[PDB]
Amino acid sequence: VDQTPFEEDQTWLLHSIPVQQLEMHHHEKDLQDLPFINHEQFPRSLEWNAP
Amino acid sequence: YPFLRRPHINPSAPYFWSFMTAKSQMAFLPEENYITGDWTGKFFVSKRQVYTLQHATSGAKVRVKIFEFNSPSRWNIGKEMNTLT
Amino acid sequence: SPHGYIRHFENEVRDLLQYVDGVTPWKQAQKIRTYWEVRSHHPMPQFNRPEVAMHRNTVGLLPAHMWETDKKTGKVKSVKD
Amino acid sequence: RIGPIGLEPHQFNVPAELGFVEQYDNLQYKRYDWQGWYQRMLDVHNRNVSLRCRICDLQRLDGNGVQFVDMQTERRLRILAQHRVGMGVLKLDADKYEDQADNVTFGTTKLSELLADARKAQLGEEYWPSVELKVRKPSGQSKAHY
Amino acid sequence: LDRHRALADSLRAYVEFSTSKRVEPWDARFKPFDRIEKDGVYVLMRYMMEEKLQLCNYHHRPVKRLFCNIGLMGPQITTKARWKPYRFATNPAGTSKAERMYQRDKTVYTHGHND
Amino acid sequence: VSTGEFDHPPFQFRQRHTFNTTPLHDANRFGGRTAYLREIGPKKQGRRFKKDPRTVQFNVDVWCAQQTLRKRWKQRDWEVIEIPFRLVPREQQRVIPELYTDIPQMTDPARNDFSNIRNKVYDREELQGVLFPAAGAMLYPPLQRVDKQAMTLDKYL
Amino acid sequence: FPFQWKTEDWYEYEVAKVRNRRFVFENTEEDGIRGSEVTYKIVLEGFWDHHVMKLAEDVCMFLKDVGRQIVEEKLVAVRRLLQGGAVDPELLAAFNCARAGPFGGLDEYDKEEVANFLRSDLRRLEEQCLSVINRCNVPVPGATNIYDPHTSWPHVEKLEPWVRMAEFWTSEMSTAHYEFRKFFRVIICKLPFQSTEFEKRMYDIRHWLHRQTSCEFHTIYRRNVIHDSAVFPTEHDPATPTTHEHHRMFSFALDWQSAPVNRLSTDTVHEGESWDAVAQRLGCSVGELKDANAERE
Amino acid sequence: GVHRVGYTHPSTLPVPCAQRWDLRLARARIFQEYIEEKAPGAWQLEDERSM
Amino acid sequence: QHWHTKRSVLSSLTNGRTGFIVDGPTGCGKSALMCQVVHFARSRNIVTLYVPDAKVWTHGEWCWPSTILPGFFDAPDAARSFLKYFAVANRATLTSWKLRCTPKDLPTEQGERQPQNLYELCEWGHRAVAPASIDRQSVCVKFLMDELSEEKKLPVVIVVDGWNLFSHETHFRYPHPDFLRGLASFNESSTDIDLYPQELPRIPASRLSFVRGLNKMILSGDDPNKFFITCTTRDFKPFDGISGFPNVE
Amino acid sequence: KTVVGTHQKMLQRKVTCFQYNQYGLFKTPYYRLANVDRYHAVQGVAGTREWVPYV
Amino acid sequence: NTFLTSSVATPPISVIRTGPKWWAHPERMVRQKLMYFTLGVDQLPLRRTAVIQRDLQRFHMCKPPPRVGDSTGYKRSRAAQLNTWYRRIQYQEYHMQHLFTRHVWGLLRVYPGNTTKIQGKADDGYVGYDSVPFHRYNRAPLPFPARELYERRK
RNA sequence: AAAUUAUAUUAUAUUAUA
Ligand SMILES: Nc1nc2c(ncn2[C@@H]2O[C@H](COP(=O)(O)OP(=O)(O)OP(=O)(O)O)[C@@H](O)[C@H]2O)c(=O)[nH]1
Ligand SMILES: [Mg+2]
Repeated sequence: VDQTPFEEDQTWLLHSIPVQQLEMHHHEKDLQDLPFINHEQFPRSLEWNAP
Repeated sequence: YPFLRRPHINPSAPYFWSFMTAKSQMAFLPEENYITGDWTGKFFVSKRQVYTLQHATSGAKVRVKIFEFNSPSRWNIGKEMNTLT
Repeated sequence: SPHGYIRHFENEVRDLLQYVDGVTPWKQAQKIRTYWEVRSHHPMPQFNRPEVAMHRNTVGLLPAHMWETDKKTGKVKSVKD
Repeated sequence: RIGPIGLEPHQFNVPAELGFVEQYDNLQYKRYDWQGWYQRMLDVHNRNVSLRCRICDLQRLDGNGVQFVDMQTERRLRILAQHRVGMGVLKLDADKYEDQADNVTFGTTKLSELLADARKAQLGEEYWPSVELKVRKPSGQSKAHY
Repeated sequence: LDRHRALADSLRAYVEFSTSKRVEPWDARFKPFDRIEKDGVYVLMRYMMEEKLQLCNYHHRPVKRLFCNIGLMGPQITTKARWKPYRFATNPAGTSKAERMYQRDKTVYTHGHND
Repeated sequence: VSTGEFDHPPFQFRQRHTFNTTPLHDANRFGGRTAYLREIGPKKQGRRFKKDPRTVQFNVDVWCAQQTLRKRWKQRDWEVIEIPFRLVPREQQRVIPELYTDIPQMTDPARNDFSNIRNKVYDREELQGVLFPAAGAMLYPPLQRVDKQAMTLDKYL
Repeated sequence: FPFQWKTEDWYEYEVAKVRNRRFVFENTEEDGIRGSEVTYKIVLEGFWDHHVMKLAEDVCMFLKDVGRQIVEEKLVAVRRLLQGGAVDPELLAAFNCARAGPFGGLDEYDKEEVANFLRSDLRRLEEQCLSVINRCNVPVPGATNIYDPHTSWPHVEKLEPWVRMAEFWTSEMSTAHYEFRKFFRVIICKLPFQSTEFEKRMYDIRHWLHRQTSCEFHTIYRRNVIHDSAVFPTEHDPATPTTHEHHRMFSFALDWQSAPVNRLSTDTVHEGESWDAVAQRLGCSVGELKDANAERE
Repeated sequence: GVHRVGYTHPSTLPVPCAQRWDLRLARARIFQEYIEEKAPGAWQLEDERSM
Repeated sequence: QHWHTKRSVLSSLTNGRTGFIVDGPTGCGKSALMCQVVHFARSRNIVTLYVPDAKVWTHGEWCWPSTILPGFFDAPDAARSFLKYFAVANRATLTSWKLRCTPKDLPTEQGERQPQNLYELCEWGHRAVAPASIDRQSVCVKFLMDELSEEKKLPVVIVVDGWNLFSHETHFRYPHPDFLRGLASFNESSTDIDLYPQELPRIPASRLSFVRGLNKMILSGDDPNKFFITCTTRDFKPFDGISGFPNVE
Repeated sequence: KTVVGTHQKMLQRKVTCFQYNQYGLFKTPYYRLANVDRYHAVQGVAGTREWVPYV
Repeated sequence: NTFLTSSVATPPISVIRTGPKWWAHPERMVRQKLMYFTLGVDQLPLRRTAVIQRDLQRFHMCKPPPRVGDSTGYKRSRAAQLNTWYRRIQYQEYHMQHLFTRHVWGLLRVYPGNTTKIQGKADDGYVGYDSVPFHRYNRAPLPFPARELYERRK
């Protein structure tokens, strides 16, 4: 039993969905600390295409 | 300063089990509520040990870094030592 | 040697689970309890949170015999040990 | 062109590309007592092996005379490899092991497993993948009879 | 000795808050709730949603969820009609005063969840 | 192109309900979804997240994604039925690539049908022989299509 | 004209163009500068943009004279292979390997047809070795454009520099903005054959590079892959199918074996079994069973 | 709305064809894909800042 | 206006259909042409049905189930306004409209006359005290659509602004069955109407008694008398791939 | 599919007993002591202008 | 109206000093014209305000030339005479907007913000659901629920 | 007594009293 994505605004609003409270996490962007302590191991170019 | 990254880290009735406590009840007690290995005895226990039934039942010594818990009761059972002080 | 994510460690997870089941007795693993198993000894272990189902809290949920209340104000005036 | 060649009728020859990175330092980490772990870091960071194959190269005749990848085989390969197929080229980036030899072994194994799963469309029509049609709701002319 | 009875008193105040009846959380000034009690929404609350509103004790979240699930006047009701604020819908049934928001006991620590 | 609000207003002095100025947490903003994040007064874990910019920006991004999802799903007058390859019409007898795999494929450039196959929607009344072989009673009526060559009011007759 | 489109097609175009960035087949069997057999990319990095630009003139002139000498060594061999040669019996056995051909049954190629398939491939080597040699004789120092693939071999392709700025105090007084930066030129060498003599000469560029200027190497070569239909067979679905419960968390280690599955290549003959009865039980032909067991009569 | 997700075997259809769920199961067998049971169908939210 | 003489001409005009539907982009002369043809029809003394906005029926304030039609629904306020305004528009011909299939034992308060005309029927319907008008409009719309379907000699032009809202689902949804089932308490009754919202299947327009009578006149071929000169509306909100929140000012 | 029910709960209790028995297991997050300078003794804060991430 | 909070009053010179930002914003001035056009009312002080600020924004980037000196104060006083003339027409439209909007809000059964007067319904400043429990300047306690300025049946 | 240097914009503050 599953639910479809809603079509009205009041069902999205009144649904008990918690908000973000603590620090958010990403599974690959947690080695890099924050966008201000964006860590780079090697100085490869941002347009570097892997062969 | 970044959000909630300070290295040096309250009564509430509807948020009793959910404020400065574990999110789920399925999870087990932390590491300080159990004996890891061979110990000579600790001078004080950590602040994250959950007050269990045997804390108020036996009552040998409760030393929290100080703090002396000599008044045992059952309203503290299920809660860590942070909100008890 | 695998590298990166834990999904690439197939044999290492198997060897770790086999070693953990090998060294650990069951008479030690009985003593570890969950949070609700400790909270069951509290006089009021269960109540609804005010986010979803706050109206479903009933008057039978209180441990009213474990305290002494005031008759005029209605507040709790004493607690039982 | 290196690689083994299969002459048995149960061995198909796939001409495929392999992309990989070689990197050796020559300025500061050329030699000293750090040189070992820095070279290992450069090698394990360059552990990616990109194995690429055109689907048009897979549409040849096998050793038994039947075509290797037909239309329904191509559809099942496109559905089983969703984002790994792009612009008519099946590409697999093997990053699992630290060495590139074990990575190209794992990539060859995964390519053969994907090909063996996609070849099931030649067994029958019950392995042909279903076409997903966006069938409309009943129209207003049909809803007028409600 | 005082913290245990204070926590017990706060939990008792929270449960008696959860039990007692509230005022109507909708604003009677804004449409569709502005209409007379003999026509419109107050008809449909009288014959279909009467026991459902009487059982939930007129808290704003179950009343708004029952108005969402009743379907015969959504989805425009919970968005277009203005509702009373969170501290104003907190007030108990039959208040008829704005001082009653500040008349309640503040010694408990229910975070605004007492009568 | 859309002219709705996406970003959150920044943090500054406490605004007042004046001309060209709304308070930072108002019930008019974001459908009142700032009611979760507001403080009515003019515990640190419940007070610090209401003032963080990344937290409130992530929350309004989630709410705008919910609005985009409900408006994309309210557009749907169809549903996806898994139909076998034999009974499908001639435009779908080809190798259809996955989403974001190839160039957006035209339907039929030879038959002068230049449109995306992924946006094609087929009528239910034309597939009753495929979707309903077990009924045999023609559950949906045939679609009446107008005669384009008939002299009607549109052609001054 | 003018360009007006649906927004859903524009949303689908812009995601498909970025996800298919490196979905490219470099070594294709084709004409000039697009088509090749191996592709070498030498990514040079240095601290100054004129340092990498002057290095990319030093390496491209080096790989032009070396690469012309190697392709001339291959062109002098291809023109001997086109004058005449004897067909390899292992090459002839590779064409007559399939059971059924395109025309039904065994397609028996003779030494005329197999040498015809070898001649038509060596004619492509001459048209592709002359394409590299003619582009190695063009860049005179009077008129040199090493950034164009139609003009010079090898050509240099631009790459975006890596730039990373730092925001730090100069004291709470002021903020300084200094940026680390290094610049990149890549060199694309497309050869229509695999040469280890060139790969050896390409790897030793690292020993005479410029000051504080390093490099990394990319190699995209063609390699034959065998899909064995006996190690990885195409079989029916099982009677009891798999469900989502076989794909739980930690079902990658406790539910599934690694590919491939071990299938037994040895069996034991039972009591009343014959040559036609074992082959029925193993699902093979009787003559195919005796060929695997030619020791036992 | 709230519904139960259906499955039709190819032996039940008048014309048999490979479904998409067993193709998903085959893809999860090949690439060792974790299938989350408690993933709700209503929560399909794209990262619209990037997409 | 004289259809029985030019019946083959009107059949050739509509290509045998019951009427015309006018479509185009938004902001064209659709509703303006609907008011123009209502002017043309009522200036020539023809009985004219005018729904000036279909979004008061389908996208209305509230939905109520039909009193005498099982499984059908009603928009009560739009029906009261329609039964008022159509009666005061066509009083000239509705007073001469004799009731053919109408019961004469209608519920009637003290001092009120039983309706003998169709104008008297709509005056019985819309002129009432709340909440008796809520069921009086249902009975009046049912018997008005019944009385319309029997007249085969008087031409009745029916003009609807926004027929595309009468051809798909009205924005009301069906109520949750726990509302009608009955509850003792909320804690142990296996229900979630107070905990979580959910979207039930949406009510189509054919389940409204007004559009039921309209589709009954449309689909049944025994009515060569009703000319449906209607149009569509494209008044909907824009959506171009993304959507933030609408600024309220 | 192989390990379900009591075997899974017993295995979770046994791995919890194994996890708690490791004296000195590094469970500290990385950002708590990622602001250590090597040339001088001044302590900065990661996330502010008192620290640069590359050098 | 959905803005029911307590508000802060502003002097009319600070409103018109915003210019093209809020006061003579072209989207706002258009929907003020639709209010007057609906009532069958000529938009003459609004058209007077738009024609002034259309030309005022046209030269607002030019620098004024330095005046070397005049014997009498006549060209300086004429430039100040037209300057205070333009403020008084914009003061009239500032009153004409607040006059008609409070008159339309009494017709559409629209409840205004806190301490806002509607001439037909609430002669005093209407207050509903304020943070202060009493009336801020009438010194009267507020009842629960809020005061209804209109009848019930919509 | 002129030329204008003038920034200008809007908001906040305290043991009410614990
Ligand atoms: N007087 C008059 N006005 C017209 C005429 N044609 C168009 N208009 C104007 O065009 C505008 C559009 O009128 P509508 O018919 O309601 O627009 P629409 O095509 O229905 O647009 P949607 O409601 O979104 O479907 C009206 O406001 C009229 O002012 C006409 O023939 N006569
Ligand atoms: Mg219109």
